[PDB]
Amino acid sequence: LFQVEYAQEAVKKGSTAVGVRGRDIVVLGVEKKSVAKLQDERTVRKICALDDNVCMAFAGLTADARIVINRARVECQSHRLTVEDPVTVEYITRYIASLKQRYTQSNGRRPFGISALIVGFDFDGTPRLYQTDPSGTYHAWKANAIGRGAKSVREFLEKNYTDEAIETDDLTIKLVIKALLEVVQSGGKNIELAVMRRDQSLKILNPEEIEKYVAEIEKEKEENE
Amino acid sequence: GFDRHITIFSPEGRLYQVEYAFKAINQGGLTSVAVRGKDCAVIVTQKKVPDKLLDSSTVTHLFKITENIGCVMTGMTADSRSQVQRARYEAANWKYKYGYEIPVDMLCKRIADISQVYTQNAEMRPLGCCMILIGIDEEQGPQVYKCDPAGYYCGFKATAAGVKQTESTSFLEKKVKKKFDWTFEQTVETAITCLSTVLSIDFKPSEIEVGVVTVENPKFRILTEAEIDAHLVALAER
Amino acid sequence: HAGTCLGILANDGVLLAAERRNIHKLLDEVFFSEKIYKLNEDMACSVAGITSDANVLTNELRLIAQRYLLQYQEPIPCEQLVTALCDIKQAYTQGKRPFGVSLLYIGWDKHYGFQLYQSDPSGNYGGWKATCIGNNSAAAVSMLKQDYKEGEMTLKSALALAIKVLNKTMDVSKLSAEKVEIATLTRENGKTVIRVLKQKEVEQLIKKHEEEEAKAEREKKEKEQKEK
Amino acid sequence: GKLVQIEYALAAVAGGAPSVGIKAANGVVLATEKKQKSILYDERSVHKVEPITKHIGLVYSGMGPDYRVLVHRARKLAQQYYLVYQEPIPTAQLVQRVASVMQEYTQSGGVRPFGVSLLICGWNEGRPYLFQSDPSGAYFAWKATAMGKNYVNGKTFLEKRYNEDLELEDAIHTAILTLKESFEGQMTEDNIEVGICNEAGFRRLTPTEVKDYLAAI
Amino acid sequence: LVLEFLRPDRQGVTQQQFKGALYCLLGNHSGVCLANLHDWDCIVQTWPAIVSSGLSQAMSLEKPSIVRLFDDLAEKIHRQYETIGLDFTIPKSCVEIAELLQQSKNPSINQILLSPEKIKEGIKRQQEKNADALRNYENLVDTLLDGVEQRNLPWKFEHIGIGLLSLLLRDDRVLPLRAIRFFVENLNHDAIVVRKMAISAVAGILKQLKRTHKKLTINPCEISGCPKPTQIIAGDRPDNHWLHYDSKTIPRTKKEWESSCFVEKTHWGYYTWPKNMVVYAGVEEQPKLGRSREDMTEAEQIIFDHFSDPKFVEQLITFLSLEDRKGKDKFNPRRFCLFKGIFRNFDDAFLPVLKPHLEHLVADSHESTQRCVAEIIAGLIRGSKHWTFEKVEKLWELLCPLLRTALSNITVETYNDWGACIATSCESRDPRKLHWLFELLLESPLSGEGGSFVDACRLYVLQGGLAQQEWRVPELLHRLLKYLEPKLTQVYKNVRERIGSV
Ligand SMILES: O=P(O)(O)O[C@H]1[C@@H](OP(=O)(O)O)[C@@H](OP(=O)(O)O)[C@@H](OP(=O)(O)O)[C@@H](OP(=O)(O)O)[C@H]1OP(=O)(O)O
Repeated sequence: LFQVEYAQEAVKKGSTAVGVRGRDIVVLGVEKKSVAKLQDERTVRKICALDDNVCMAFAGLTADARIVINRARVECQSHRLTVEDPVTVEYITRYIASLKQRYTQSNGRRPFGISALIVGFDFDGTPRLYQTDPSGTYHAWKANAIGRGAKSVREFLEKNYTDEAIETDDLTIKLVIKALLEVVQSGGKNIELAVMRRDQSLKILNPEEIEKYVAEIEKEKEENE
Repeated sequence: GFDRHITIFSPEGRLYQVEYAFKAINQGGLTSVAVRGKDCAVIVTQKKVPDKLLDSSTVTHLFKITENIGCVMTGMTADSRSQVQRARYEAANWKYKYGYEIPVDMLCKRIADISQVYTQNAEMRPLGCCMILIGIDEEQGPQVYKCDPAGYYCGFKATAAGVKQTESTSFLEKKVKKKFDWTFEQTVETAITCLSTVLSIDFKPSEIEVGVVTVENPKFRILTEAEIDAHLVALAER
Repeated sequence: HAGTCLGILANDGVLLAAERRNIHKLLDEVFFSEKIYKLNEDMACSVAGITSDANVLTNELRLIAQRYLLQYQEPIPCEQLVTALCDIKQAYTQGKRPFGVSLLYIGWDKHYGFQLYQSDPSGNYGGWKATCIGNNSAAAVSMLKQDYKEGEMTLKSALALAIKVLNKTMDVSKLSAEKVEIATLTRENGKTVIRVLKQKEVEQLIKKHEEEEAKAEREKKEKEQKEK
Repeated sequence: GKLVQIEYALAAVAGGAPSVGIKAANGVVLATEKKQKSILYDERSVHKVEPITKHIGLVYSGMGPDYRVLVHRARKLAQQYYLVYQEPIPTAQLVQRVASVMQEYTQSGGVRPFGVSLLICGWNEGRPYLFQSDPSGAYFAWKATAMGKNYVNGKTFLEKRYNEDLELEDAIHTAILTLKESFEGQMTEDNIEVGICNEAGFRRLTPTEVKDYLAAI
Repeated sequence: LVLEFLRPDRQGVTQQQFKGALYCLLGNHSGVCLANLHDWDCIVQTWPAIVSSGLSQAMSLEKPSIVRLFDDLAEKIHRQYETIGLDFTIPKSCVEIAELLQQSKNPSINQILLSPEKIKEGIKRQQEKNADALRNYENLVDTLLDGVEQRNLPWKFEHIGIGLLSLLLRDDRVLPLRAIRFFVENLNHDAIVVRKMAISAVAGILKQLKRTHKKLTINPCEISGCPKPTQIIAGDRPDNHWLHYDSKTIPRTKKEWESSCFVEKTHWGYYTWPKNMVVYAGVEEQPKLGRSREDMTEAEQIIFDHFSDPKFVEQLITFLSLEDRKGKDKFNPRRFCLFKGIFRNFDDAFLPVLKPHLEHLVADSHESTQRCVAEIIAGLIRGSKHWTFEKVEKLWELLCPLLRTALSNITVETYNDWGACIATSCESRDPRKLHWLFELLLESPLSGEGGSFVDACRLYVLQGGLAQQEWRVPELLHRLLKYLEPKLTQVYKNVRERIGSV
C-alpha cells in the first residue's frame, strides 16, 4: 500500500499516453519525450505489441515496463498454445494486473510501478480498451489517458468522445492527436501513434503519416475561427 | 550494538563474540595442561567434584576420539561433548574413506574448520570449548595439537588451556627454555608440577585425571588412581 | 569513478577509446591492458569499473551470447544482449545489490547496422551516437556534443575527435600510446573486424592531434595580435 | 551498509602479519613473518605458505581460518579445472574464481566477509605471475607488494628497491630485506616462511636454504 | 622553500617530495592554509607556483592522490579566500582616540611622544605598503595569465588558474586589461567549466565598468500634490497614486517618459516615505549613451570589440544553447547577470548583431535554445531601464514578436525557465516602464488556440510577473479578474490549479 503510493507517483511523473475505442478501430497515442542531442530515439518505444491482436502503452519505470511486457508476451503465447485461440484483452490485462499484486523476487516495490493501457480486438472481433494500475485494479474504458496530465485529458476526452467523433475512423485517430496536443506543447514530432485497424496487425504511423493528420486538425481549428 | 551481539567485524576488525567465547572457556573454571616428550605425550587436568553424591567416575574432561587419540576439553561441558562427538564422527569417516587412522593434525584441522563455520555464520554462536589432542604419529612421533574456538590450530611442545593458562604457559616456557628432553616419568612430573604450582592445590590422586600416549603403547590410556598416586608420591619424595 | 571509457559511432564503423591508466607504479599493467573485452566476434565492451566487476559482467554477457548462438547458429543482436544484461541488473534492483557499473557496447547487427549502447547501473539502457562514461563523463559528453556532427562522421574524423576529447578530458596530461587503449569495429569482406589500434597507429594519431593543436595555437595568437 | 563490513575486514587484514611478494624475471617469491607467540608454539607444524597446485602457491595476511577455507576451495577449483581440461590452471583464472567465492560470501547476508587478503603467485606459459585478492573480491596484478603491518611502508621500500629485471636470488634478498624492516628482530629460519614459483614448480623453501639466504645479508 | 620543491624548472626533486609539498600547501582542514595566506607577498609566491607545477615533470597526474590533492587545494582556496588588503588608511578620529589612549597614565609607562617626523615616516610607510600591494596584485594577475597559457600545461591546471583569476575580481579597481581580454576571450572556450567561470567573471567586470548614475531628490508629498498628513496609514493612499499603475498614466511619448518618476523599486511608499528619496535624475545628468567607441578607456573597448565580432557572438550563442544536462537545467542567473551587465554598460550596442541569433533561437523548438534566449531577453529588459525613450521604443518593437512566439511555443521543458525570465524581467522595475510586457502577456493567457498546459503556462508566467509587481497594479489585477471570471466553469484541471494560484 505504501509502495503503491510511490508507484502511483512514479506513473504520475511518466510520459502521457492515451487510448480510444472505435467500432472497427482502436488508436493508441503516447507523447515522444525529447531524449538528448546525441541519443538515438529507436530504443525508446513506450508502445509494445503483446500479440498480433493486442497492443500496450505504459507509463512509469521503463525497466519494470520491460519486465512486464516480456512476461505478458510469453503468457499470451502460452495461452494461445493451450487454447488455440487469440488471447482476450481482458485476460492479458488480468494477468498483468495479477502479475503486479506476484511481486519482485525480493518483494521490493511489489507494485512494479506502471499503469498501462492495454488495447486490442477480441477474437469475436469486438474492440476493447483497458488499463491497469500498480495496485492491481483494472477497468475498461471507452477511452482513457495515463501519465502526466492524464486528468486534464480525461476532461477533454469526456466531452470530445462522441458517436460523431467515432463515426469516422480517421476522426477516431484525430481525436487522440488533439488529446496529446493538449498534453504536449511540442505540436509535432514529439508524439507516437499506433493503430490496430481490426483484423490486421499493429501499424505504427510514419512521421509524415502523423504530420498530415496534425495538419488536418490544425486546418479544422483554423476553419472554426 | 549489533557488532558484539553477532559475529561481525568491529571497526578495528575484531570479533568480540570470539573474545567472549575465549572468556567463556575460563568461565568454565577448570585448568588443563599438555606436554610433549621424545617418547610420549601426556594430559593432566583437575576433576574436582562439588557434590558427594555425584559420581566421580562419570565426570571426566578426558575423552577418547579414537583408540590411538585422546583429547581433553575445557569450557562449557555441553559444547565440549558435542565437539568430542563430531571429532569421533570425523575420525571414523576418515578411516572409512582413506583406509588409515586420521592423524591428530588433520583432526584438529577439521575441527577448526567446524569452529570457523560458527564464527563466520551469525546464526550459530561460536562453540565455547577448547580441545587439546594427543597422539603418536609414525613420522613425527608424539604430537600435541590445540584448536581454539576461533579456528587457530597450532602444534605445541607443551601447552595449557584454562583459567590459569597464562601462568601455566609461563611455567612451561621456563621449563622448556632448558632443553630437558623428557622421558615418560619426566613428562608426567612436569605436567603435574605445572598444575600443582599454578593452582597451588597440591593434588591428591583422585583430584586429577591423567591420560597419556606412548610410542611403545600408542593406545590412548587413562591412568588409574593408583598409578597416579604412584607418580605423585614419587614426586613428593623429590 | 576509478576509470573512464569513451565511444563514438561513425557511418563506416565504431570505436571504443579507454584510458589505460596505472593507479600505482608497481602495477604490472600487462594484465590491466585489456580495457576492451570482446563479448563475441560481432560485439565488444568497455567497463567503467574494477577488473573483477568487469570480468564477471563480461562472463555473463558472453554466456548469453553463446547461448543464443547455440540455439540459432547466428550471432546475437546487440540490443538483445544488452537487454538481457539489463533485465538481470534490474532484477538485482527488485537482492538489493544492483550492478554498480555502466558499460559501453559496440557492435554490428545486420538488422540495425553499426550501433553503440550504454547501460546504466539501474539497468536502463539507451542507444547513443557517441558518449563517455566514468570520470569526467559530463565534460566528455559536453565536448562531444560540441565537436560531433550527426551523419558527417567517418572513422578517421571520429578517431581524431576521440584523441582531442581525450586530451581535454582524461588526466594523462600528455597523450601516450601506452596510456590510451583504442579499438575499432569495422565491417570488412562481410565480416565483423574488431581490431585494437596498434601502438604505432595511436602514436601517429597523437602526433596528428599535436601538430593540429600547434597550428591552432599559431592562428589564435595571430588573431589576438591583430585585434589590438 | 555491507561496504562497511568490507572496510572493517580490510582493517582486520591490515592487522595481519606481514606478507611480501616480489616478481622476478624468472621467478616469483612469496615471504611472510610467522613470528611465534612462544617457544612452545612449534613452527614446523603449520605453514602460512601453502600450495594450491604444483605451479601455484600463495600466502596470506589476516585471519588464518579464513585462509584455510579459501585454500581448500582453491585447491578443489584447480582440480576441477584439471579434470575438465587436463592442463594446469592459469593463475589469473584461479584468482578470478577465488575472488568469486570471496565476493559470494560478502554478498551473502547473515555471514561476515573473509578477513584476509591473499597474495597468489604462479609460473605458467614460461612467465611469472602475481596477484592480490582482497576481501571485497577485487583482484589486482602487481610486480611487488606487501601486506599486513606497515604494508604501505613495505610498498614504498619495494618501489625504491625494485628493478624490472632481477634474478630469483636477488628478489629473495629484497623480500627478506622488506620483511627485516617490519620485523621486530632476531629473524631466523623458524620465524619466516618463504616460497618461490618458477619453471620447476612452486616449492616452500626449506629452513636450510632460507638460512643460507639470511646469512647472505 | 616549500615552493622550491615543486618548482617547475628544478629537477631531481621527486614524486614523493612533490606530493609532500602539495600536502604542506594544502595544510590541515582548519588552520593556516599555507597557500591562501592573507599576506600579499605569500600569495604571489604560491598561486603562480601551484599553476606552474603542471609542467613540473615530477608530477604524475594519473596519480589519483595527486589529482585529488590539486582539487582539494582548489576547493580549499576558493572557500577560504578573503579580500586581501589594498588599503590600510586609518581615519583621523581613530588616531585621536589612540592619542588619548597613549595619554592614559595610570597603568602606563611614560614612553616619549611620537615625533612629527616619525608620523610622517609612518604615513610614508603605509603609502608604500598599499602601493606595493597594488603592484603585487597586478604582478600576480600577469603571472597567473602566463601560467594558464604557456602551452606545456595540462587542462586541470589551466582550469585551476582560471578559477584563481576568478577570485581576483576586486571591486576597488578594474581588473588588468590583459586579464579582461583573457576572460572575455574565454567566453567561447571548449571547456564548459571554463566557460561558466568566464561568464561569472565578466559579469563582475561589467559591474566594475558600470558608470555611476546620478540620482535626484524628490518630495513624495510634492509630486503627488497631496496633503500627506502625519500618522499616515499604510497601503494605497492619495500620495502613492502616482506610483500606482494606470493605463491612462502610461507615458506613450518622449516628453511624458521624461516627466515620469520611474522609482524602479516597489517597496518604497507603502508604509511611509523615507526622509530622502532618490529617483534617477534626468538622462542628461546620467552618463552618456551611444558612445562613439572613442570614449571608452581600454577595458570597455576590448569587451566592445569581441562582442562586435559576429563570429564571437555566434560561437558564444552556440555554446550557451548547448545542453549541459537533460532535465536538470535552470535559468542560470549568472548568465543572466552577465547579459544584463552587457546591455546596461554598452546601451543597445549589440542587439543588432544578436537579432539574427535571437530570431533563429526562438524559432527552434529545442529546450536549451529557449533557455538561453529567455536569459538573454530578460537581461536585455533589465538593462533597458536607464536607456532613453527612443532606444527602449525600438527595443520593445524588437521584443514583442520574439516574446509572442516564445509564449506560443512554451512547453513542458521550457515553462519554468520562461517564468523565471518574465519574473526577473519584471522584478525591481516600475510597472509603467514595462507596460509592453504586461499588455502582451495578458492579451490572451486563456487563448486556447495552443490548448491546455500552454494556457496554464501562460497564466503561470503571468502570475510570476504580477507577484513581482506587488501592490502597484490594482488595475490590471481587476482586469485579470474580469477576464478570468467567465472561464471558471469552462476549464480543465491543470488550468484550474493555476487559476487558483493566480
Ligand atoms: O544603488 P546601487 O547599489 O547602485 O544598485 C542599484 C540597485 O541595487 P541596490 O538595490 O543594491 O541599490 C538595483 O537593484 P539590485 O538588483 O542591485 O538589488 C539595480 O539592479 P537591478 O537592475 O537588477 O534592479 C542596480 O544594481 P546593479 O548596478 O548592481 O545592477 C542599481 O545600480 P545603479 O543604481 O548603479 O543602476
